Amino acid sequence: MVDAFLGTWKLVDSKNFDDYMKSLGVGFATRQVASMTKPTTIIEKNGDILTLKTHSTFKNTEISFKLGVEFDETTADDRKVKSIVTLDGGKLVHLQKWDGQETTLVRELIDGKLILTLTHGTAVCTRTYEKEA
Ligand SMILES: CCCCCC/C=C/CCCCCCCCCC(=O)O
Repeated sequence: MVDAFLGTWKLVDSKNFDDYMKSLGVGFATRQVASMTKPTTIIEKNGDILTLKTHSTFKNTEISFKLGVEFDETTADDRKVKSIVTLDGGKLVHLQKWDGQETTLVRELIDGKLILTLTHGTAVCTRTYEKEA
């Protein structure tokens, strides 16, 4: 049941995103621009196929996936990963695997805000998105 996540969301807070990017090996110039970027995330469904768009003035991505079915993904920072997205404890959990590394991108709804928690290595980044009408 992912319906409450659907819609258009805009970034309104970010904590520790530089640490997360640095942990992934993102270069300093990309981190600089990324630290000042406010993406718009659009989450749509057609049956159990979700499409998650992330749009910004810097990088854009789009993925489509069936919940619970692995898919290939090429991330905004150009990692080629094996991914799966599932609903777990009411949270939309996106796991990426590559070269034996793992990162999770976890989305949950708290007081009407979408909280995205990004974990890689020890780095834990929390980004907050609010719904656009
Ligand atoms: C498409 C926009 C990507 C996030 C902002 C620009 C950063 C680019 C390089 C680092 C990418 C790291 C993995 C993706 C993080 C997504 C964050 C988010 O959706 O808020």
